[PDB]
Amino acid sequence: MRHNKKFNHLGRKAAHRKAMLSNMAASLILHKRIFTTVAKAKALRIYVEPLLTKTKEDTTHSRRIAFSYLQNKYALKELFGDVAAKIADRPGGYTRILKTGYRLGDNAAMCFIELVDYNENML
Amino acid sequence: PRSVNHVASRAKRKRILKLTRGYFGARKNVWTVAKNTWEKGLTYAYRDRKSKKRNFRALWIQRINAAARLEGMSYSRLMGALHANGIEINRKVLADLAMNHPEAFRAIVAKVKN
Amino acid sequence: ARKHNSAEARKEALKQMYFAKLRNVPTSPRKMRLVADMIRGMEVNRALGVLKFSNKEASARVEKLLRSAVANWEEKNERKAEEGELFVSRICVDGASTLKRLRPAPQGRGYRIRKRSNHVTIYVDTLN
Amino acid sequence: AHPKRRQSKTRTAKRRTHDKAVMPTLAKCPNCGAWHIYHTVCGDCGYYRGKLAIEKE
RNA sequence: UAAGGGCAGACGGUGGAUGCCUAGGCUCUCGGAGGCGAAGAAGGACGUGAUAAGCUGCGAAAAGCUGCGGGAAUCGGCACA
RNA sequence: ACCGUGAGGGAAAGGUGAAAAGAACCUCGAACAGAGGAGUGCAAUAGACCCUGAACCCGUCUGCCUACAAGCGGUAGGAG
RNA sequence: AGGGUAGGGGUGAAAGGCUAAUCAACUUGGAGAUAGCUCGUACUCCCCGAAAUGCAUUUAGGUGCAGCCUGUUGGAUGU
RNA sequence: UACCGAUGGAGUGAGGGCAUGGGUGCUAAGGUCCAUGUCCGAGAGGAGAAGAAUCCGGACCACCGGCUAAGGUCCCGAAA
RNA sequence: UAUAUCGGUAGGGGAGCAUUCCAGCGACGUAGAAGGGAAAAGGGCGACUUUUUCUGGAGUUUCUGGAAAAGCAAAUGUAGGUAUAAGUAACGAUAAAGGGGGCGAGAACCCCCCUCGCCGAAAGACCAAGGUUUCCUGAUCAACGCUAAUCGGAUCAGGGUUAGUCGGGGCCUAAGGAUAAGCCGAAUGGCGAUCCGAUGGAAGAACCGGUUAAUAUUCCGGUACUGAUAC
RNA sequence: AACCGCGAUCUCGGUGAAAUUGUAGUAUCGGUGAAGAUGCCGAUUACCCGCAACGGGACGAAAAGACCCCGUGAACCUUU
RNA sequence: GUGGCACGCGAGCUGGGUUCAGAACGUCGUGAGACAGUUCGGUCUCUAUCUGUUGUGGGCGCAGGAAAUUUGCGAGGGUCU
Ligand SMILES: [K+]
Ligand SMILES: [K+]
Ligand SMILES: [K+]
Ligand SMILES: [K+]
Ligand SMILES: [K+]
Ligand SMILES: [K+]
Ligand SMILES: [K+]
Ligand SMILES: [K+]
Ligand SMILES: [Mg+2]
Ligand SMILES: [Mg+2]
Ligand SMILES: [Mg+2]
Ligand SMILES: [Mg+2]
Ligand SMILES: [Mg+2]
Ligand SMILES: [Mg+2]
Ligand SMILES: [Mg+2]
Ligand SMILES: [Mg+2]
Ligand SMILES: [Mg+2]
Ligand SMILES: [Mg+2]
Ligand SMILES: [Mg+2]
Ligand SMILES: [Mg+2]
Ligand SMILES: [Mg+2]
Ligand SMILES: [Mg+2]
Ligand SMILES: [Mg+2]
Ligand SMILES: [Mg+2]
Ligand SMILES: [Mg+2]
Ligand SMILES: [Mg+2]
Ligand SMILES: [Mg+2]
Ligand SMILES: [Mg+2]
Ligand SMILES: [Mg+2]
Ligand SMILES: [Mg+2]
Ligand SMILES: [Mg+2]
Ligand SMILES: [Mg+2]
Ligand SMILES: [Mg+2]
Ligand SMILES: [Mg+2]
Ligand SMILES: [Mg+2]
Ligand SMILES: [Mg+2]
Ligand SMILES: [Mg+2]
Ligand SMILES: [Mg+2]
Ligand SMILES: [Mg+2]
Ligand SMILES: [Mg+2]
Ligand SMILES: [Mg+2]
Ligand SMILES: [Mg+2]
Ligand SMILES: [Mg+2]
Ligand SMILES: [Mg+2]
Ligand SMILES: [Mg+2]
Ligand SMILES: [Mg+2]
Ligand SMILES: [Mg+2]
Ligand SMILES: [Mg+2]
Ligand SMILES: [Mg+2]
Ligand SMILES: [Mg+2]
Ligand SMILES: [Mg+2]
Ligand SMILES: [Mg+2]
Ligand SMILES: [Mg+2]
Ligand SMILES: [Mg+2]
Ligand SMILES: [Mg+2]
Ligand SMILES: [Mg+2]
Ligand SMILES: [Mg+2]
Ligand SMILES: [Mg+2]
Ligand SMILES: [Mg+2]
Ligand SMILES: [Mg+2]
Ligand SMILES: [Mg+2]
Ligand SMILES: [Mg+2]
Ligand SMILES: [Mg+2]
Ligand SMILES: [Mg+2]
Ligand code: NA
Ligand code: NA
Ligand code: NA
Ligand code: NA
Ligand code: NA
Ligand code: NA
Ligand code: NA
Repeated sequence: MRHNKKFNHLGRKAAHRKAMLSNMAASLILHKRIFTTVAKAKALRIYVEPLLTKTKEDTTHSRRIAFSYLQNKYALKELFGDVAAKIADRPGGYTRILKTGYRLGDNAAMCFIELVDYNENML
Repeated sequence: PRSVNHVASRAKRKRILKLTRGYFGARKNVWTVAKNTWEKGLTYAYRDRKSKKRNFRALWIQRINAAARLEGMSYSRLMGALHANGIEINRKVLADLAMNHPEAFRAIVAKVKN
Repeated sequence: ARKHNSAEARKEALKQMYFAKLRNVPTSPRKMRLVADMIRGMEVNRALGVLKFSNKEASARVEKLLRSAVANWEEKNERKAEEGELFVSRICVDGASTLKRLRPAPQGRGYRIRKRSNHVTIYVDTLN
Repeated sequence: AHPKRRQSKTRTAKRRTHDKAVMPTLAKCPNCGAWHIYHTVCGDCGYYRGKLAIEKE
């Protein structure tokens, strides 16, 4: 049974899962759109929106809290620079997941996840 | 000289396998299975040629019994009366008349109804 | 002259058939047959879409075979096919030659591995 | 552990009754006029629900 | 209503049986001959071609050198040059 | 060839066509991967694993039967 | 690392351990040893048709001779 | 109707059930050892629900003819 | 012509069919032989035999007699081929991966970058044994690689290993081995003090720096040293 | 006994064995029987085809029982 | 409580006992060895085909197509003190 257990383990030990989520979040902040598996993107969304919300408080404390998750200074600088001003005054829902197709090697369901405010065509 | 009867040896099997068409699964075409099935069937056929005579006589007797009961008699009483009167019509003809020529069966019954 | 006459009859007969063949495809005949049964009897454009987006690996080769069959039809009828005009009227998958390999097993035993191939035949025709 | 008998062709085929390839869920996208998988990005034009999602140069 | 299945026919697939074929064996007959080697044998190694040599031939004169006799138009060995 | 330290043990494997005339060129396809043509040839369903091309085994099509039925699967009757 | 001991022979702080995945060795030959034991033995139709007892046997699941079958012949006698 | 002579070829020399007369055993055994018949062995067909030798009966082949045996005649299942 | 008879295991007797080849006599065949598929008919009875048609494309056959490598359903029988279990077990250490670009017809896996993780008296760097071209490059992705592959210790071709000083050998002997003079012994031979034989002893003798896709104390620039040889 | 983590497991894409195998449309009960029946008899129950899970039966699989006896079989060991 | 179910149940477990190669004691035997005996140590293999059982689906049927709510032919559970 897994009644009301609300996060995906993603076939990994806990430390590996946390490291993978951190790497994905840095990649998504640096390049505004990434291509992944659907399950990984759905897990990343829950991981990464609180981190983007934390930029609404422009403080050293919030910067340090965000760095404790990221551990990447380039990603932190970009996030508290351009990404913050872009996602300012948006009440949640900063990301979007769209399904694309299937891989050749293992038939994995593929998608892209992107920051919403960097897709001008979708507004 | 060296003699191997390849063609005759294969032709024997092919002739027998033409006879096992219609069987179920491997029994139609696998040869050891098929040849086994076909011989048991031949023993059955010998037995059933004998049993067919008993089966058809039983069918005739049942039809004669029904027609005699329609006329008012039973089979045993009717056949006793026919034998006493010396009528030699066999059960095959009597059953045929009972099924298809009821007036003729009725006249036969009326002959010995006394 | 006997075989020449028989060959001439067969050559005349082939002019009215529109088909393509794939021979010695190094993959499982059973797995290929799944795809064949999926697309048997289906209109050609829908079949091309189905094969393009199918989740089986064999569909990729079946799609190119189907395109070749449509091209053969077009050449033999001397005109381009229209929309919804052609359909997959026949398709079959046969087994072909097997490569035999040896794989080691515990305690010094060796087991045989079969790498199977298949043939595929596709006939197209009009929905008349 | 071990099969007492080989299975007949009939028994094997009866078990294989439920072995089938799955049809993909295909939508038409009447604008571009070609097939794509429902609830995915139309890979040719790069559109999705009438909006350019992926731009290809 | 056939998801599938059974039987028959037709037509294919696989596989390589059968039939036909073969100088490769087997058993002999007749007539010879019955050894090779320190003038270095049998059996090998390495080489040798216009082009890599797997066989064949040959041995730094290396698919060959000389003479006599025979013969008369192609030849430069075999593995589809 | 392969196997074994060694002495030693020890396989499988023949056939296009009369003649390579062994398929110029076209089509689908990234590709001869493969095929459909054209052409050669008495014949290519003789296309290189190539004479003939059986069985087991594997498919497709057509006809009939089959989802209330229980044992060597045939045999003898018998509608549609 | 090199060397030596070789088949009932070697070697054994002794377990019948080890002696090339083999130990109350391997290869080739005598050799197609022997096996009163087990298994197997392939086209057709026709006629006839047993025995599982006695005697002997280092014999007892083997065999010899009677008994009982069959073919061909000559005699009368069998029930 | 095939009993003896002489000759050619054998196989068998693990038997079993039933009835009868006995030994042994416990007047046990689908036990065991002899004797006299019989059947299975090497024997199909019928009745007994289904049973190697209990009851009837010895199958050249065919028949969609008839009479019977043991045993049966309300239905399954032939016949009151 | 009648009568009688005709169940059968071990087993005895009789009469036949097919197969390969031979002799004699007849025949057939590119206007289609053998073989293979289908169909029909026949036989006191049967083993089997005729005929038609398709495939096939070159040999076959009747009768009489002769001779045998003269007939398969089972031997946990043998070879080859193909099934069933089954699209099942499994894909070989639970050190672990994520993203962005590149190339490509095709990318989870190839190349580059960033991040993450594992070893670190090793899972880093060397010598020897053993292997023997696996090294580097260009083409190739059929087979091999437990998936795919544009990649590879894979296939094909080309290239690549440079010494007076490093290692070995040349020199010496150990165990042991082969022998001389001799000894022993049916034969083949067995022993037996100089020679062979490293795993040991001598070797006559350097380093620094640079350079290749692939070699370097070997090539080059310096700096040195050692052995023989002609004054 | 409860709960937790990863690997295996389950589902999907790719590759793809083995032991075993007379043919099978392979139900239950009690009888019967070479004496312990999926397959015989009489009843009973049961629409056709999968998947996951467990091991009661198929005298389940494997190795021509090593115990026991037998063969005028064999080897090795002991000894007046 | 007493019994049956291969003294129920090892393709379900175990391995204390029992069947095996080592060793020791008592006893017997000239000895090799042996036992109405004792003692310490001593590998428990198999991926479930059919049937069976526990769950869970697909197909068709039920007068043509359906969404709901239901009766109960029957089956199983419950039954202690
Ligand atoms: K040909
Ligand atoms: K020819
Ligand atoms: K064929
Ligand atoms: K039937
Ligand atoms: K005696
Ligand atoms: K007796
Ligand atoms: K011939
Ligand atoms: K066996
Ligand atoms: Mg897991
Ligand atoms: Mg009668
Ligand atoms: Mg493959
Ligand atoms: Mg795919
Ligand atoms: Mg090994
Ligand atoms: Mg399935
Ligand atoms: Mg059908
Ligand atoms: Mg065929
Ligand atoms: Mg010279
Ligand atoms: Mg290719
Ligand atoms: Mg042909
Ligand atoms: Mg051919
Ligand atoms: Mg009912
Ligand atoms: Mg029905
Ligand atoms: Mg001992
Ligand atoms: Mg050993
Ligand atoms: Mg001898
Ligand atoms: Mg022998
Ligand atoms: Mg003897
Ligand atoms: Mg007789
Ligand atoms: Mg005798
Ligand atoms: Mg005796
Ligand atoms: Mg006796
Ligand atoms: Mg008795
Ligand atoms: Mg007997
Ligand atoms: Mg008798
Ligand atoms: Mg009467
Ligand atoms: Mg009645
Ligand atoms: Mg008689
Ligand atoms: Mg007889
Ligand atoms: Mg012809
Ligand atoms: Mg023979
Ligand atoms: Mg045979
Ligand atoms: Mg076996
Ligand atoms: Mg299974
Ligand atoms: Mg494994
Ligand atoms: Mg698995
Ligand atoms: Mg290392
Ligand atoms: Mg390399
Ligand atoms: Mg390259
Ligand atoms: Mg591969
Ligand atoms: Mg290379
Ligand atoms: Mg010396
Ligand atoms: Mg290097
Ligand atoms: Mg499983
Ligand atoms: Mg899978
Ligand atoms: Mg019983
Ligand atoms: Mg029962
Ligand atoms: Mg059974
Ligand atoms: Mg067993
Ligand atoms: Mg035995
Ligand atoms: Mg018990
Ligand atoms: Mg057990
Ligand atoms: Mg058990
Ligand atoms: Mg002991
Ligand atoms: Mg211990
Ligand atoms: Na069907
Ligand atoms: Na071509
Ligand atoms: Na005879
Ligand atoms: Na080294
Ligand atoms: Na070396
Ligand atoms: Na003593
Ligand atoms: Na309705």
